[PDB]
Amino acid sequence: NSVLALHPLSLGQEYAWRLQKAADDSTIFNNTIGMFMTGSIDAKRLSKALRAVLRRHEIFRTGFAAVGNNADATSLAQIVFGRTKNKVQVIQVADRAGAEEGYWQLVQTQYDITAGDTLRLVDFFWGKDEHLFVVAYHRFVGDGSTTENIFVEASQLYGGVTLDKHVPQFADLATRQREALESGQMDADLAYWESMHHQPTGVVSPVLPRMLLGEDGLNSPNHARQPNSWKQHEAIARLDPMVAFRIRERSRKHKATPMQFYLAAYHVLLARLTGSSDFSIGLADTNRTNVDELAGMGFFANLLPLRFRNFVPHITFGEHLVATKDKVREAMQHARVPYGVLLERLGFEVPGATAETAEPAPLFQAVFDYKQGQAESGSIGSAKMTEVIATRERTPYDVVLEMSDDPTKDPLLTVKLQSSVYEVHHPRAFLESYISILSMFSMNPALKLA
Repeated sequence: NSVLALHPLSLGQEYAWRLQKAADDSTIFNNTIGMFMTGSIDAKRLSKALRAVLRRHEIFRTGFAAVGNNADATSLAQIVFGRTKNKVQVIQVADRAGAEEGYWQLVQTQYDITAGDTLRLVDFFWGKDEHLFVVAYHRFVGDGSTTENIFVEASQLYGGVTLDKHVPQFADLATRQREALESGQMDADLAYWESMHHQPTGVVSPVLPRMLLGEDGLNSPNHARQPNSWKQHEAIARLDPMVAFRIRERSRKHKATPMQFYLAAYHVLLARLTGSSDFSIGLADTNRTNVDELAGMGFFANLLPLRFRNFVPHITFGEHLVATKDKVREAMQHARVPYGVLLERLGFEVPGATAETAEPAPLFQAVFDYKQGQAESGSIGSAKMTEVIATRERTPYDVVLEMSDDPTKDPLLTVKLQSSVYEVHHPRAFLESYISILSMFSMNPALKLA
């Protein structure tokens, strides 16, 4: 079928392509989100809805092709096809265990991105109107907001809504961002981040120490980082609803947001466990800043590398909360820079997910990713969502805290630690310490940091 247009990779796609190239096996960069739901969904109506979502958005009918014959891989470009090459499936399984098996197969799926095979949209169904609806995506075509948008579009279409004819297409938006960089309009943002991260001429960027969790412990393991293709151990917990309540109250009274409270508390725990007084945390940000960016599909998400440097343990948590609020507000004035272009400017190498190296991530080794959506805004037909299973791509970061704060549930916390550094029980030990520290500070923000 037809090729409509060709485009360069977006800035974010381009850095992601370098990560993928450096990895032994890019299957580790698959993303797979399963939503368990209970209730009637008509297969034909759902599949028609999802087919229309595929047709609407160019990025869901995009392939990614080599430029030249022996770059070898120096350029990839987006090829926008007239019609999608992705498919929708509605699959009968025996029972929930069958559905879960299908899910974990989708986690290992081989995307043929050259051919525009970039998404899986699968409704596994069993029993009395039970479902597991899975959205799986190659890195280049999606992100958490895109997954929300798919559910919401599919729900509305299923329910007979006529979506707007106007669709903000990914390449159009990505080109505007590239032009802003080329034309010098990101230069002030770049200088902000470059100055934040500048070092004395000697001195290597400090990297986060190993956290003392520990496997018990007394007397440090202090062993070499063991190459593991960025395999992560994880643990997940729901936060007590009274702790969440106190956090909302004390955040408001400090003129801060709950996100800033969670981030501040994460920083304090990292400082405690490492003994570092100067390290950075990558703050996840959607990088969607206007109506069209919010409605669009594709890979927009970014990381903002906050440096927490001149650390003072005797200030109160309340004081630290306010200072962290100001740090985030300042960062958000300079949020448009894709972190890979900063990294390149600062001279970093692309990290490799392999069996022969396990180097810390460039610039920052901790990430914080907080989102507040309502899952139920994308409920479909008469099915109600009960539970999400999420398997996002591997990343190089030593410690990652991902949270959902759906205003109609309790906050859900996920901690991921690199297996190259940490043991199988360490994510839970960190998560327990974090919940403790949230409970203590939200009870009494006058307490000192350490």
